Amino acid sequence: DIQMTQSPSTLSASVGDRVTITCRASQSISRWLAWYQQKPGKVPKLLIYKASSLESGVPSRFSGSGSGTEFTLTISSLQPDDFATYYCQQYNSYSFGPGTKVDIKRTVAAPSVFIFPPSDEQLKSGTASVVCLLNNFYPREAKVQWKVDNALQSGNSQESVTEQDSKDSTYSLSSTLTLSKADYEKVYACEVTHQGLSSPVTKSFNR
Amino acid sequence: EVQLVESGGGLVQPGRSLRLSCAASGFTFNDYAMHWVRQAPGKGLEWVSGISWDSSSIGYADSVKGRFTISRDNAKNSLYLQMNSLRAEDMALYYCVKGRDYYDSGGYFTVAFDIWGQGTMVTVSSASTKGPSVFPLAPSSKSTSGGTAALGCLVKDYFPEPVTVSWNSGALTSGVHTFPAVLQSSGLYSLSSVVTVPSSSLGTQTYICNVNHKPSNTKVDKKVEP
Repeated sequence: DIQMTQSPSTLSASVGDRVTITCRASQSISRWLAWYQQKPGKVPKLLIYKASSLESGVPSRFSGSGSGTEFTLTISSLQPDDFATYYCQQYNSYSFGPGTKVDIKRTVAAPSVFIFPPSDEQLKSGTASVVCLLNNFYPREAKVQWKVDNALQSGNSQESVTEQDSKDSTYSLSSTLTLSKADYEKVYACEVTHQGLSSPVTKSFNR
Repeated sequence: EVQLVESGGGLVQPGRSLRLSCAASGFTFNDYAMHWVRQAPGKGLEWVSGISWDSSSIGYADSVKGRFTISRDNAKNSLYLQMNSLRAEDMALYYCVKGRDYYDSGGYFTVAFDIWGQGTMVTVSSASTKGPSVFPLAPSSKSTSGGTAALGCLVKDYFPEPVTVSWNSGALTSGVHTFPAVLQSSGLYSLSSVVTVPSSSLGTQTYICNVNHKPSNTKVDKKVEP
């Protein structure tokens, strides 16, 4: 079969930068290449067909080139809403490349840290969930530890992160500490580290 | 308007079968090759199968050959995928996709793969369908910063995906972060959806989360308060 490859596999870049994404075919496919944009949670959208024809109503900052074996997609001036995974596809036997995930670079922004204890309603059925929320930070890298009556936790917390916000290019993050009602009758603290905080920060509550 | 409406996705035991369907409208269905494409959680797009306008040629990816059967009914403007002997690798979102026009060989006035269906989820598992529990994330001194408070809903212990969440029936979009679901060791999914709003609005506004888990026929509204 025809194998499609892409490089780099991820890249971060500032608003206004020129970005160049490369796609490669294992053998010659002439100009039979398409490029797709996929935003998380949405269906893929055709941007370029026949290597360089812009699909209708796609902004003019997108362009494609190449014929044969090596191909590029160029975003001439990157915008906050261009955050996505970009896939090439050979247009003869329909096979896709593995995608390039584009992230928007912006100024460092420390998270706002909020904490929520279990609801009364939940407690009633013998399980307790403590949720810590890091809101509207950049970059994506962060550290959240759980302490209970000062005792540091392990294995009993899961994290989730949103996609980049399409206006302000920030991330948010939930960490959820799971414990039984039993164990929870025993000061609960979420401790956060991040490039935007001069030193770590701790949100906590009692009981 | 040109559309592809999918159905038939759901939960099925490993080794068992499901039929996907896709109803076309707004274009001359008879004139177009048609395709299926899938995407496994957090992974890339994979072409699955295609079929010519008159069904005289059919193609499959190597990973599905012998287990999947594509077909169409032009009189009903419908495209189907019969999936048998389902396994882990087939767990994915499945897209109905519009191909090349029979008349436009060179695509001088037509472009292939321009119109996609919304997607339909296939889950391959012996585990049970289970509705979520919906718990409030109440705004407090410890979820406030200057002129903003954060509140939300915890949507816990459902299978399979998906679940949807809105706030005040779509009338509140700004400041909403609905987190991607994570799989808990127990084998059930859970997520939170939060929203930040003016702290002074806590007195004037009502904040309700609308949770819908179609696989289990569960709709829940939870009002959340200080």
